[PDB]
Amino acid sequence: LPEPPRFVETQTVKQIWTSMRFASLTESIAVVCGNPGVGKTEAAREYRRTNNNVWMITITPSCASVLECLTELAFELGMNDAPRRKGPLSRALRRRLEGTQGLVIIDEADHLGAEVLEELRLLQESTRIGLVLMGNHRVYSNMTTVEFARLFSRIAKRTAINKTKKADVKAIADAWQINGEKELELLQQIAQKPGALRILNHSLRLAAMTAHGKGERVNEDYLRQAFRELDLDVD
Amino acid sequence: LPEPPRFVETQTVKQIWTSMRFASLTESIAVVCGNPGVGKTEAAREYRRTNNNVWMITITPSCASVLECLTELAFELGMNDAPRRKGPLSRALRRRLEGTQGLVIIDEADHLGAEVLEELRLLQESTRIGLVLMGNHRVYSNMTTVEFARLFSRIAKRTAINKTKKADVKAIADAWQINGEKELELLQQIAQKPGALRILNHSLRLAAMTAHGKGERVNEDYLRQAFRELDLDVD
Ligand SMILES: Nc1ncnc2c1ncn2[C@@H]1O[C@H](COP(=O)(O)OP(=O)(O)O)[C@@H](O)[C@H]1O
Ligand SMILES: Nc1ncnc2c1ncn2[C@@H]1O[C@H](COP(=O)(O)OP(=O)(O)O)[C@@H](O)[C@H]1O
Repeated sequence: LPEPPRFVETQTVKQIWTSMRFASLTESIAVVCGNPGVGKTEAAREYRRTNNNVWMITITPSCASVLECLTELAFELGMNDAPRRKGPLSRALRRRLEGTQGLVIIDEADHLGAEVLEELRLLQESTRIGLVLMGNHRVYSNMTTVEFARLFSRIAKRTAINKTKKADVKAIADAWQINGEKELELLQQIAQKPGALRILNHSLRLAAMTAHGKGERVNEDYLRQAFRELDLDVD
Repeated sequence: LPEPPRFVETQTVKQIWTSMRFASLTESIAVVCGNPGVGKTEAAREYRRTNNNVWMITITPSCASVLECLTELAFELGMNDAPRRKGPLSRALRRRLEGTQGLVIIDEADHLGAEVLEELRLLQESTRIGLVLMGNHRVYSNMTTVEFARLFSRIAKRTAINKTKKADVKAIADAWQINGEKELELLQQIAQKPGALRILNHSLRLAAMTAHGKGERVNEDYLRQAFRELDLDVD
């Protein structure tokens, strides 16, 4: 019956915003390597939503080249007049973004070739801007160890988040107006299982839509009815 | 009138034989980087002349590839039936030289590409043998720094010889039967100028052929007559 919150600031969100603003204002490269289902994509989306001079793209294996990634960057910077070449595209990206004190955000940096990430680091080094990587722990694990070693000298900042926190899901429950202590422990048990923010928000929206359709309050019984579903331990 | 010595053991020769036998019996890679005119080529030739299970090739820019270098190696190992391919040539070189406890000697390793020296180090690592490099100081200076870094872990031994020694030219003068103290100082002055063994042996053979043609002994005057030639300080 109250509003379902689309987002809440957490301890992990306040950490990743600190590292984000650090990589931007420092104008240096930071890696966010950690297991997904923790919210780094939506946190970076929230940062780009709240703050200007911030740019965030995604990288697919269908867009794993240098040219496709720079085309994504040209679409993100607001330039539909991107040349199909690699050279003058790169120099136009260098022209547009110089002096902006901007921030480039890279999601799924584990799908990168060495030439692609090398062109991105030489780009940001020739632009005096900040670069932020996302993905699993393989993003850092592809570097330990000699081809990204100068990049390992440029990579100074990383905040690695494997699993969530107690105050993390506590602030989430505060956003969703949850005060049951057994409910708190059950949400922590949800946070124990992987895909934590995903499975958590699934269970929360199931319980919320159930409590609105039945006209009631989300209780621990609606949490068991939601979390008992989704077939997580089914092989 | 006595015999002109083709070779003498020196302190530098005893050092480079120690490093040579070390790289061979250790079955690991050693670098000899230093300015030429010091005798490393003739010392390695002397080592191969005195000792069995020892192989020494040269590398030209006309033979700077992997295939040409392995063809040189196949000629050096006594196999005229070398295939023109790169694969079965390399495996035949691996077959012939395994269990031999041999020594490969490389002259002018400064002309090497990374693929060539990488194939040589993977060869010797797949053969359990010793590899010895020669050349100027650029041989080590091409590594400081990430592509030969694992090779920098395999390169443990190096003896760098820039200039000669006092006992060096003293033993040379003892081979050439020289007992003048001013003659000793003048030979040291020859050793000060670069191309030391080359210019030294040039001056020695000029003085020796002069003393045989005039029927006399090599004196300090024949040393001035030889060393005053060769036009070293002429631009
Ligand atoms: N503050 C928040 N409150 C609730 N859910 C969040 C919050 N931030 C992120 N999420 C959740 O994170 C999920 C996506 O992030 P995630 O899959 O962890 O990204 P990545 O796959 O890059 O690690 C979304 O389903 C979203 O519900
Ligand atoms: N023991 C020795 N006595 C006299 N001369 C020597 C001796 N060893 C080497 N040399 C001289 O070294 C010269 C060639 O070696 P060098 O040019 O220094 O090889 P590199 O060019 O590989 O450094 C020859 O001219 C030879 O006269």
